[PDB]
Amino acid sequence: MALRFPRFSQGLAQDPTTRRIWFGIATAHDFESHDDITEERLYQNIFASHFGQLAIIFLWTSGNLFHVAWQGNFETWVQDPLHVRPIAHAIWDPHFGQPAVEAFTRGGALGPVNIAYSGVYQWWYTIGLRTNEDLYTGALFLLFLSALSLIGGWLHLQPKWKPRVSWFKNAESRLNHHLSGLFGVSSLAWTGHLVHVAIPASRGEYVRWNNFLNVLPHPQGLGPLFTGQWNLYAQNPDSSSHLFGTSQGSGTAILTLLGGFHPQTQSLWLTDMAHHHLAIAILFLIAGHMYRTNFGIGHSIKDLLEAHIPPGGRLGRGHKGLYDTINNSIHFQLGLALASLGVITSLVAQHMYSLPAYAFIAQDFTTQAALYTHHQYIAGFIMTGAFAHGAIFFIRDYNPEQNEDNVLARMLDHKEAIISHLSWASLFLGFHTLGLYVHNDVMLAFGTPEKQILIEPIFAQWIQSAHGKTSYGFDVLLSSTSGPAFNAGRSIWLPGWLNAINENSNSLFLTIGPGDFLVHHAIALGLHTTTLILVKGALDARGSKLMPDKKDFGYSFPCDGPGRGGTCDISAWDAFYLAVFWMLNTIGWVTFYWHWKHITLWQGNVSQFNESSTYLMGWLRDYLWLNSSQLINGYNPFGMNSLSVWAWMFLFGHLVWATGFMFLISWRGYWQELIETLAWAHERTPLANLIRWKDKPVALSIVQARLVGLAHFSVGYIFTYAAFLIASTSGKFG
Amino acid sequence: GPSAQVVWPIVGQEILNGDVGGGFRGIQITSGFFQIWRASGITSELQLYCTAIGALVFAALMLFAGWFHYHKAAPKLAWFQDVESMLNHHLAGLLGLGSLSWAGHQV
Amino acid sequence: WLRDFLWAQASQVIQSYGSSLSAYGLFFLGAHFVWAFSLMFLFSGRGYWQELIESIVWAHNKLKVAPATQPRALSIIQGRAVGVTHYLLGGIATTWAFFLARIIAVG
Amino acid sequence: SHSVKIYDTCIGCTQCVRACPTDVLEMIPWDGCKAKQIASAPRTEDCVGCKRCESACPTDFLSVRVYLWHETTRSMGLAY
Amino acid sequence: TPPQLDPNTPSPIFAGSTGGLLRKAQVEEFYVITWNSPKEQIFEMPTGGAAIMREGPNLLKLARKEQCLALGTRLRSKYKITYQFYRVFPNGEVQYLHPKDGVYPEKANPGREGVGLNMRSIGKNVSPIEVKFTGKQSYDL
Amino acid sequence: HRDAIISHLNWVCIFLGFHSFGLYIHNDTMSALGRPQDMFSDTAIQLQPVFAQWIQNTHALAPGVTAPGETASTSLTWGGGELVAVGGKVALLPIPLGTADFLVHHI
Amino acid sequence: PPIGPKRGSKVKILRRESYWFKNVGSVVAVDQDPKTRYPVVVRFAKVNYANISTNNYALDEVEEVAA
Amino acid sequence: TFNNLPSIFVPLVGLVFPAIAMASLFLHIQKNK
Ligand code: CLA
Ligand code: CLA
Ligand code: CLA
Ligand code: CLA
Ligand SMILES: CC1=C(/C=C/C(C)=C/C=C/C(C)=C/C=C/C=C(C)/C=C/C=C(C)/C=C/C2=C(C)CCCC2(C)C)C(C)(C)CCC1
Ligand SMILES: CC1=C(/C=C/C(C)=C/C=C/C(C)=C/C=C/C=C(C)/C=C/C=C(C)/C=C/C2=C(C)CCCC2(C)C)C(C)(C)CCC1
Ligand SMILES: CC1=C(C/C=C(\C)CCC[C@H](C)CCC[C@H](C)CCCC(C)C)C(=O)c2ccccc2C1=O
Ligand SMILES: CC1=C(C/C=C(\C)CCC[C@H](C)CCC[C@H](C)CCCC(C)C)C(=O)c2ccccc2C1=O
Ligand code: SF4
Ligand code: SF4
Repeated sequence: MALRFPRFSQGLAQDPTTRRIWFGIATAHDFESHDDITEERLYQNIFASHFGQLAIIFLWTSGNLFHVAWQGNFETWVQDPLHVRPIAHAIWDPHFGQPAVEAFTRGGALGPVNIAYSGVYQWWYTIGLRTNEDLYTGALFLLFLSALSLIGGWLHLQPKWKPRVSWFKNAESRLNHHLSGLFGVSSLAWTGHLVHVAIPASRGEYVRWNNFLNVLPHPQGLGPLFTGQWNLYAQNPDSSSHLFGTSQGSGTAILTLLGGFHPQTQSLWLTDMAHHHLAIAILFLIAGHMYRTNFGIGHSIKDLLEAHIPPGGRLGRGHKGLYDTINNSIHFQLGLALASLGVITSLVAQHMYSLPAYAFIAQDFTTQAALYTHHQYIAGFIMTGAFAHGAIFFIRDYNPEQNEDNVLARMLDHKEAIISHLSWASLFLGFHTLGLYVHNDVMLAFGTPEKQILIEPIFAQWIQSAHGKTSYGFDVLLSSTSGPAFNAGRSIWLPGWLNAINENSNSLFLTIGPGDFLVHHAIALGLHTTTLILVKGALDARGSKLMPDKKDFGYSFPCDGPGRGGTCDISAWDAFYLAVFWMLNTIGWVTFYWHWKHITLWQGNVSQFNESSTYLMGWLRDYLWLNSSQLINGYNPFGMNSLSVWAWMFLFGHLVWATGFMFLISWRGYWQELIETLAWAHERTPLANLIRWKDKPVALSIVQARLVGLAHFSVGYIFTYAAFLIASTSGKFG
Repeated sequence: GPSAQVVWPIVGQEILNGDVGGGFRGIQITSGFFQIWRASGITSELQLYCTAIGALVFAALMLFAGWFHYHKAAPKLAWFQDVESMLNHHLAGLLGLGSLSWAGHQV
Repeated sequence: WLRDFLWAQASQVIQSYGSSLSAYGLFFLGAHFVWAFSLMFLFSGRGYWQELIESIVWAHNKLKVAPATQPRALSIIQGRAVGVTHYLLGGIATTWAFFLARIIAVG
Repeated sequence: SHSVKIYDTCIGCTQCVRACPTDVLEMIPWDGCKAKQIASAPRTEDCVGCKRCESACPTDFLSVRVYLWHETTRSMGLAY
Repeated sequence: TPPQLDPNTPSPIFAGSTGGLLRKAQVEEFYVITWNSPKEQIFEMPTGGAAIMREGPNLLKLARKEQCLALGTRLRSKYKITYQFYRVFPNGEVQYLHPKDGVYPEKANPGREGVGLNMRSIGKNVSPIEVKFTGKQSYDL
Repeated sequence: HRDAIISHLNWVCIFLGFHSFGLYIHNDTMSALGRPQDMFSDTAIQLQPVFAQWIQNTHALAPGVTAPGETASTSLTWGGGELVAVGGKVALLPIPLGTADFLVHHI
Repeated sequence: PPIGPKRGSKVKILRRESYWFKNVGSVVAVDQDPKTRYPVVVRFAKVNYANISTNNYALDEVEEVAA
Repeated sequence: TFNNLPSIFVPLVGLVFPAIAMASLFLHIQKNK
């Protein structure tokens, strides 16, 4: 195809400069823009790449399992879990000094080790997996699955098995199989695990592969299921005294719907999760048999979209022609996919802390913070990518003549209204949230905290009171005993749910206040503003009044010159790039709120947050300055402690967060005219005229340098906050 | 504490008037002007008041001088381009006699 | 520097919000803001803001409140100027609040 | 290297050529405007991409139009 | 028109600068500009500094085309002399570059052809979906 | 020769950034790895400002031999048994110059 | 017969790629040559981003407003 | 010799494999068919 390293692009291969290297790294996975590309070859490369990603996922999980099996104290952790530290992996750093080996020796280890703040200990212990040989077996099996995915990705690149373009565009059979099998049979099989293994493992006996065909998950065994007497699977719910991992207080039920938490572990019941995965398995197996594949029954998604045109034309032509703008467009598919994935990742984060599924994962506090922060930053990034790929769809894959007047072209018909009302909502939220925060800053400054504007969140307290939280006296559907909701569920799950939510110590529907109102509106500002930037870049991806031919310039291009006033950062890529800043800000707000509310809950002084979260010097003093003491003292002149690595990573994240400012503030032109002097000096320095570059050393490109600054910025954001949130939450542990 | 600013008691900002000392509630300044005034031997608010009126007089004088030297009688380029005189005067007269008269004040 | 200087000496500016130095507390955070407010200008470019402004101009044309002084995003050089201006202001005012609160509350 | 394509909305004002610092553009005879000339672009291989041609094009959006493309040593403004 | 056939004419009086031909002349093309100055005078050359061009023919070898044409526009606008520059590859084959018809490119000389010219308004270009999976772009139909 | 100017200045900037801030980073790494014997400090690898210390030694002894008209040194930042306290406050004892002062002066 | 609008007729623009899209303008002059592709010179009250208040438009890229 | 295995692999992945990959990918970067 080409000659030099970007073999996929003969435009960068025919680039004498160093831009070749960078852009060939960056555009390597943009198969749509490569030379000699076809839709068939694009789809096949995507399929093989998905196989490679699955292989790397299984390899990374096998690595986790191996390093907990080899270097972990997991066999000791399953004895006294809430008073023994997890161990992620060992450490062999030949730069370590002897004090750092004395300090990083934790968890009763033969040497220095790292504390698993990821929760794999709790999750593996909850699903069975007691001894280290079980984790070894799991790592072997996931190595096997990695090799299997690599085999599949190589096999589906050969001509005898290269699938056709019309096979990846079978958008009915794929939904049918993925709902029925990938979502339903997989949830059914996880119920099979939770019933044959994890529930017996929680109740003592260790049902493993050698003895699972001759033990009964329920003492009757498939009589209740086939005879329909399913209540027999909810007979002995191991009520209120069960010790996880031992048969004391255990039971026989496997699918009892109890609601609420275990008393000991403060996690959900494995019977609850078994029944859950069973229920959604039935629902997904039912929902699978919907789309017509080969058998003369089912729906055609075309004639569902084509048929959903409202009379009166309030939408216009409706979804007439939208099957073709998604089936033939992989960027629409990717945008919708990442939208759903970001929504459910945020949901994972928001439910795993308040409804923790793993044993003794609510008791280790650093794990919950790391997990919530992880999944929320992942969700914000995935959401930013959903929108970026919607913009890339509007540029690369959108055909206006195919979808005239439909529900998607009507976006661009009135994109100014969407953008301007998002620009109203975000502007309102910021003006008023910041005005109230600054009012409270000044009131606390002037020594009159009684003059604060502490707007109670009545509308969330009312929802909490609609769930059984008897902390506000609203007497709503589940806080009121005389109601239809507290009658049709008072016999099934509301006992456990009420006794869990009313507990002030867990994370289930925390008692909120005016600081929670104010920070929720900061969160709304962040979501609305990131949405504004992204939607504005997506709808102005095809063009605007300042650059109506933007679609001809692609997604990522630097600018349109200084003319017409100035067109810096006009691309949809640039909108994405600014929205990553606003996204990281938004998730920093949501996670600062989470971590301070939770560290104040875990410490005990919820009053600290309730009186200090309403003014920003409370966030700077009582959260950032206060909780960062044990962090920045990770290495002092007279010694160090186990938080030395988190202090170093804190400062490292500061350093790269600041280095991104070099690429964001300082732009090109200064650097090309610097490297011209450097090239002069190298070509005129004796004993270095001998050495000459092969790639002409140009400065970084513009859009590239926005990316590089954003990468340094985000790496520093993430590393800084990870260090602070783990060090502060591990320096004291509640 | 050196204090030469008092705030008005309107929206609770009166707490910025701190116990700086001396039966006075105000903002502790940091310009070191009190130290200059002790180096000048002021020792009275009447003297500060009259030199404030004098500095207002000089502000009006400089404003009138700018008006005069633009709008009424302005130099031309032969006046600025000569710099031997500008340096001679700014050395002997501005900085020379300025330091001389300050030494006279001090002495 | 992060611990024994920035974290340690910036206790008097945050255990302010009380007696006189509350303004220095306030001017801490606001300065912390404006610096960051500058980062809206240095990182970004005129094109995005002109397109946002043209959407808002559509929203204004739809209410007969279109201005005659056509709203244009700041010049590129003016975006950089506003950025470096707010950056210097916020950083320097942060340092000023920090310095003055610390040293008036300890010496 | 780059791709400086122009469009028929050109009025023959000769300002893009008079702004071009690399002689990419040149006015040719034409019959589509009052000035009876239009701005061709033969030396696109000499285009740096500075877009002075379209910062001087007095049309509703643009007539001369620079599409940035494969960057060579002439298009990367390199004296070395 | 026939090109002007670059001779070995003299050069300006210049004391040397760090703005010359480093390696883009050794292995790649470098450029050369010739102008007839009626009198000897000083001029700011584009490689930094100030040279004194001689009377009659002058010749200055520069590293890229932008230096040559910047100097040429400054000559034609300030000293009103007629410049014309070339491009000399390191094996030879001096290429006549600037006017290409004898008359400057702002004048509509006949003979030069329409290349890089779309007979459509700028917003009638098809979308990228039309030219997807094709080597052509949205501005080459 | 402006390119020689900017090239050598870029070089000495890189050299200075390294052999000051990289000294700080080495100190951070060593103190975080539990190797304070390998830091750049007075209790470690010493980078003492010999030249500034020598100037302090001279100017502490200057008024006795080189400037006999002065009964005491021009300043007390040099050295000696001089600590001009006016109350419960120091007012400029002799400022010492250690490894950290070398590091930050090179910063 | 003079083609197009008149030298003072008010007109609006149907050109998608223009700054003054769906915005009215005043026809300065119409080139009567049937070889110029964009004869209708329009004058607008408000400048575009290039600080320009006029452009030549086509006959079908224009619509004689009824006001 | 299982507490010695980190000492084998941490250099072999962290010093040796990076040298291998950097050299090989630098050759792949500068190749010309
Ligand atoms: C029933 C049969 C079946 C099954 C099982 C699959 C399975 C799969 N297909 Mg599909 N496929 C099928 C039929 C089927 N296919 C048919 C008939 C066609 C032709 C029309 C295709 C065409 C097709 C294409 C074109 C592609 C796939 C891909 C994939 C993979 C999806 C990637 C992945 O891991 O998602 C995993 C996601 C889930 C299991 C969903 C989980 C989401 C929940 C809601 C999250 C929350 C719960 C969470 C799991 C709990 C975590 C806790 C803890 C365990 C961590 C997966 C292996 C893609 C791939 O990767 O290729 C290799 C791909 O590119 N398939
Ligand atoms: C602290 C820093 C900061 C602040 C305050 C803002 C503020 C804003 N950004 Mg963001 N932004 C930032 C950093 C910041 N940004 C960074 C670092 C980047 C990356 C480049 C971006 C990227 C970005 C994009 C890409 C977008 C925004 C948008 C917005 C606006 C969102 C609406 C809103 O909340 O308005 C409410 C108003 C405020 C929060 C302004 C605060 C100032 C007060 C309220 C005004 C009065 C002060 C005072 C009385 C004036 C007197 C001073 C002087 C005259 C003497 C708003 C102006 C969006 C936008 O403008 O559309 C609406 C948008 O699309 N910003
Ligand atoms: C902390 C943030 C940060 C950092 C590290 C840098 C770093 C640098 N800047 Mg930048 N800059 C920044 C922010 C930053 N800048 C911002 C925010 C702006 C806004 C306007 C600028 C604007 C700017 C301009 C305008 C200029 C610089 C210049 C420089 C360089 C001078 C110092 C040097 O090279 O010495 C050595 C390098 C350093 C001191 C950087 C830190 C590296 C440390 C010491 C350790 C290295 C470890 C080692 C290599 C191991 C690496 C790991 C291994 C796995 C490979 C250097 C590349 C100048 C330049 O490039 O010319 C000399 C210059 O002219 N910068
Ligand atoms: C000079 C500073 C320095 C350096 C060089 C190291 C070096 C190391 N440390 Mg660290 N450490 C330091 C300071 C330092 N330490 C300090 C001050 C502390 C605080 C006390 C720690 C705390 C610490 C802990 C707690 C741990 C380490 C570990 C390690 C080892 C990582 C294993 C490895 O190479 O995996 C391979 C390395 C990586 C995967 C990371 C590189 C990621 C790259 C940049 C991104 C990918 C880029 C791209 C895809 C590939 C391009 C390259 C390609 C050509 C191959 C390594 C020897 C770990 C260890 O020994 O476990 C085995 C560990 O657990 N260190
Ligand atoms: C740009 C674009 C794109 C992308 C976009 C995006 C990214 C979006 C996102 C979006 C999202 C991200 C969304 C979300 C949403 C959500 C919702 C809409 C919700 C709803 C809810 C409801 C309805 C609820 C209900 C309930 C409750 C309340 C609770 C309980 C239960 C119940 C059920 C009752 C695409 C590709 C598409 C295309 C192109 C353009
Ligand atoms: C503070 C101030 C003020 C005031 C000030 C003052 C008051 C000043 C004064 C000043 C003065 C009051 C001055 C004086 C001067 C003088 C002089 C400078 C002199 C000189 C002399 C000489 C030089 C001499 C010479 C001689 C001799 C030696 C002897 C005899 C002879 C003869 C004469 C020749 C005011 C209000 C403005 C305001 C601002 C601030
Ligand atoms: C510092 C800086 C430079 C100088 C950047 C140079 C030319 C490139 C970086 C120098 C070397 C190559 C450091 C490489 C550092 C990493 C080790 C590379 C990681 C890449 C691997 C993962 C492949 C620019 O060229 C620039 C251009 C446009 C806007 C802003 C800037 C800008 O801020
Ligand atoms: C935020 C931002 C803008 C938008 C900033 C606006 C357009 C300038 C702020 C203008 C103020 C808000 C106008 C209102 C003041 C008027 C005098 C009206 C007074 C009447 C009442 C409001 C009191 C840019 O144009 C820009 C350009 C280039 C790089 C970065 C940026 C950038 O970051
Ligand atoms: S493109 Fe610009 S310079 Fe060329 S003829 Fe048209 S208006 Fe004149
Ligand atoms: S971008 Fe610059 S070099 Fe290219 S045609 Fe336009 S004016 Fe000429």
